[PDB]
Amino acid sequence: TFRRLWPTIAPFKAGLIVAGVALILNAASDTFMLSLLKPLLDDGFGKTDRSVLVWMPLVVIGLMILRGITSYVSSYCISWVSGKVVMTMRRRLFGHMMGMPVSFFDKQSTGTLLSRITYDSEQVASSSSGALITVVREGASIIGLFIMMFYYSWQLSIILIVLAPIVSIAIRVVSKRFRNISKNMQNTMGQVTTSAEQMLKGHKEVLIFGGQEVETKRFDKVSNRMRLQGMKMVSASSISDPIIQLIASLALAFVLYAASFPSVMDSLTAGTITVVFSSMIALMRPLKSLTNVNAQFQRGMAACQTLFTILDSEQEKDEGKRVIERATGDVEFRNVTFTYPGRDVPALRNINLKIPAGKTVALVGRSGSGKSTIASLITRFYDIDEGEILMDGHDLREYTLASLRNQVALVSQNVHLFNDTVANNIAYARTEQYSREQIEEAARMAYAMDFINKMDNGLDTVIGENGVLLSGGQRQRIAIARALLRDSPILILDEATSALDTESERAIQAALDELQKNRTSLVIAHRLSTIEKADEIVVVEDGVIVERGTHNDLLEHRGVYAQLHKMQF
Amino acid sequence: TFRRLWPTIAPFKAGLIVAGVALILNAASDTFMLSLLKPLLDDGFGKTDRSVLVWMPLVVIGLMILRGITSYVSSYCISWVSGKVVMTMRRRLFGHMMGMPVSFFDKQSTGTLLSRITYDSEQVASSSSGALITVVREGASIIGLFIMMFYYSWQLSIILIVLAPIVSIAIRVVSKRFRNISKNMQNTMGQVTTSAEQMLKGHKEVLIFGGQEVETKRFDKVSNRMRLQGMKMVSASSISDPIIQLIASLALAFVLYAASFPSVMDSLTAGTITVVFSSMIALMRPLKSLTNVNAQFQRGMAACQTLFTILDSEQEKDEGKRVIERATGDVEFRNVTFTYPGRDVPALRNINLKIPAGKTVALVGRSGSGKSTIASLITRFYDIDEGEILMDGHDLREYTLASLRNQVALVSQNVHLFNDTVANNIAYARTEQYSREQIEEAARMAYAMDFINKMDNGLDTVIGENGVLLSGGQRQRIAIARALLRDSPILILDEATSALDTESERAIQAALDELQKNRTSLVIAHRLSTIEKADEIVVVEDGVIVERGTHNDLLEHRGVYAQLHKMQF
Repeated sequence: TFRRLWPTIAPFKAGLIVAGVALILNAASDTFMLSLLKPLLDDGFGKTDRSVLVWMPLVVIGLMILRGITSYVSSYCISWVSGKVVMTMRRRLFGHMMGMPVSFFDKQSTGTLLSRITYDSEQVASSSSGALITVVREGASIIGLFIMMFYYSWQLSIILIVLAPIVSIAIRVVSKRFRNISKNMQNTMGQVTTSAEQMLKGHKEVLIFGGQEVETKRFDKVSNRMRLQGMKMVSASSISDPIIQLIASLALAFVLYAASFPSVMDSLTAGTITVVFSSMIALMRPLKSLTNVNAQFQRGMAACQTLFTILDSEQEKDEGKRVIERATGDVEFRNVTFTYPGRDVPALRNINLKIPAGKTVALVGRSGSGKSTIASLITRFYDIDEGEILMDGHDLREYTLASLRNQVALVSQNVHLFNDTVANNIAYARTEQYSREQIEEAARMAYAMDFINKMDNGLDTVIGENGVLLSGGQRQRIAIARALLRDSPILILDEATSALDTESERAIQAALDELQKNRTSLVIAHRLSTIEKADEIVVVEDGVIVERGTHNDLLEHRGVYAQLHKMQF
Repeated sequence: TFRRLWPTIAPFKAGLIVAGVALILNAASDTFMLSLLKPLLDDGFGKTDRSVLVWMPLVVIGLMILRGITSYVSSYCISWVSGKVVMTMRRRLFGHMMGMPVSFFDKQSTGTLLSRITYDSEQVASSSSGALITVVREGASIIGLFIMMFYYSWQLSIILIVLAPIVSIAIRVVSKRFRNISKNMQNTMGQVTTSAEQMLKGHKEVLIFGGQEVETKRFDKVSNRMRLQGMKMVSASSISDPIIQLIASLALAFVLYAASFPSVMDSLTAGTITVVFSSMIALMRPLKSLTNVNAQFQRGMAACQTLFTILDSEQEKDEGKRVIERATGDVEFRNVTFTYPGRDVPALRNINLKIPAGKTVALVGRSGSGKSTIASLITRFYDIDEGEILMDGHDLREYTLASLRNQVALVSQNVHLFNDTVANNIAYARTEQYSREQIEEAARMAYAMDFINKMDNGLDTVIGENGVLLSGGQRQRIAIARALLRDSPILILDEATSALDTESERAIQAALDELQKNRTSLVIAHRLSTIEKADEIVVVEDGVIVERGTHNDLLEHRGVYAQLHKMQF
């Protein structure tokens, strides 16, 4: 249909001209081999010219080195072009895929994304280069054959060509006329077998009514109506093939007769008949493959219309200019209404919260709807529907995304750990600034240097999966080290519940205390010590704030807090 | 394997001789046709203009008809044999499956009994006769072609059949040597695409940590590693075909070289090289199809062991000689316990019953397990386990089958009506002894003559399936007409279902009443129309009958039957 793919191809066309010059020579080295059938039967055994029988082997090996070399120059130089319009347009998606909104990667697409940069990105050039191999090779074999047919004997070529569609249409009308009769009599047999199906259902009355002789004599007339009709299908179906063969071979009598009696013909001498009759046996194969070209240039371009919807899609909204470097202040909510895309229930309904300068606040609860989403609203993973979150006196939508995202931390158990060294995993996208001394000192400050010591090299060993496959405590404390070294002002402590082994909960808890010793903290938690030591607690139950006060006043008014402490304790 | 099918084929062996004489002549006319290539190319065009060219076209249609009328004689006289060893074998199963017990027919095989007569009995002769028209037609063309090979220049034939297996084994070892490299580099591709898969997981940490340019300068070094390994499969998997073609054409070079010898080139003329070379391309297909003569003979004989177990399973137990003409007496039970075959839980517990002469007994209950079982074992559809049943002073085991089953009369709504006329559906298996006037009078005595008079003929019209498609109300009174006409002394009335229809329930109740002025009648009844007038009432409780009394005593003692009236009402 459309070709917007051709600006990608147009840097690399010097591999396509070589694959269309050294591919025609794969078709003119086959119609130059069939023309050797003329001297072999003419100047060869019939005469006493032995010398034509000695150079003919040397032009048979010599014409399949040329058919074995241009089948390698045209399959490699078309793999360099169909390998660099698969490579270029696969790294164009992955410069736009890491800029698309999280909502697309939420539940809209999970694992079919690899099916757009491994499988649906290969069929755009493994089935659209099958519309240039078939057109050029089997579109120049046919011209060579139609030249070799007309140079040798123009008189017989017209006779043979004219008889070609008549045989096909006669065969087609005969086949239709017999499959109609076959379908009719198959329907008749299907009508007959119903009574034989029914005869086995009366077994509960055949025995008690005393008659098996009636039901074994009345089956002698159903089976005899299933043989005299059952033998007629092969009597009316095996007659069609002799008719087809006789119709086909009546024309081969006319081809021989036309080359017999007129003296306008018989310019043929025993090699000019083998080279024209056996050429077009090898012309039927470059006639069934050329007609299936547009069945392949509609799959190799239907898969390009799929990849043009992943691309040119709406990216992150960057309608902001305000830049914040060090967010020292308060974060508050105002009239914030938000629900998840693709869902109906509202999660956020006019929520008013305030985070003071450096004091921690705990959003505890067992609701499972309201605690996890507010980290997304803060980090602007999901944009707010209606309302405003005032971050240091300004809305987040006024702020640029890169400046806003740098002021936050996401310490959690479920971190994904990259395939790089310690100097790169704790210093992601800051390695050109951060020296290794402050990196290793922050690693000691995270109380996880002991696990780095028990390693292959230590501070420059690979970490991520396909490598060492570390445990969750090392992942949590390396996330602690990352957020400690980056020194973010605002911290969303997830504090995920897991196994707390002796002298493993101690190191994790000490690292947590050292991290939250300073700085503002909105902590989601199920930990009793962080519940009691929090300055102000906030409980959200199904999007409803039951109270906003201290833990002692939340002990005085029960509500849901003590009922939560039933399972906390 | 063990062909016991042969005695059903041996009287029809005269069709397998015509189909083995008129099938050889379909393979000696594909050999007598290629031998025309020698007078056409040598004695035809090369010598003169009109020598052999006017005599050949009257042969190429002469051979065609001698092949179109031996593809109809050998395809009809084998289907007279493969359609008469199916018919003899199909109606031998239906002289054995109509005398074999109900233990086959209760859910062991329900719809698969049709696919042992219709489809499975066809594959014993549609796939065992396809292993004879292959071993004879394409086992006589090969012997035919190997005469043309050796009458026409045997030296070239010897040096060509020497050369063929070397080419075959060289092609095989080359294909293996390249498929090893292909699968190894496919695994090498799999590792790289796993490493490419492991990148899109950390989107939630790509955005927040500020690193997007790292993931666009790391995917560049993954895509090049995924392109230089994607070029190499096309580079290394496209060397196999030129090597195969060059190895193949070196043999043709050797043949054309050895044709230059003065010993070989003595009997090779303008002809005699086309017929030898082009008959081998017509010899690969009969050599190929021959190998599958034992992959089809053991498909059409392995389906002759499926239906031979139907022919070998156990039939009726007829170990008995006692007979009775008309059972005028009692039927009594002796603590008989019986469970259905294929089950462990006893469907019927210990039951003790007494049936008087000319009185009604009722097996009333809503349990649905035990009342119909007693009717089955009484008519001896299933043989009993624990004890004996004395019918007229003798056990049922002592009695023969047709003596006992001619004394019962099953009456229900689920009667199956044969597709033969009503004239004989009221006198089934006894239409000769009874004349038409008795059938007419018994039709009026069953109060069903009025609906017969509404029909197209009356006495001799089609009444079963696929005709007028009768209702269950007509089926009830035609069953009463049947059970009144045969005049059985024991009436197992099942009472059908309670569907009162004005002036249909009246006729049904009148026929049901008039049937039972006389004769011993064990009835099963979920309806109250017979219980209040019953002489003796027994009531089954789950699986055991514990209350065997009168109506007034069963009104005095509640038990179960009183509550059965309570939620019956």
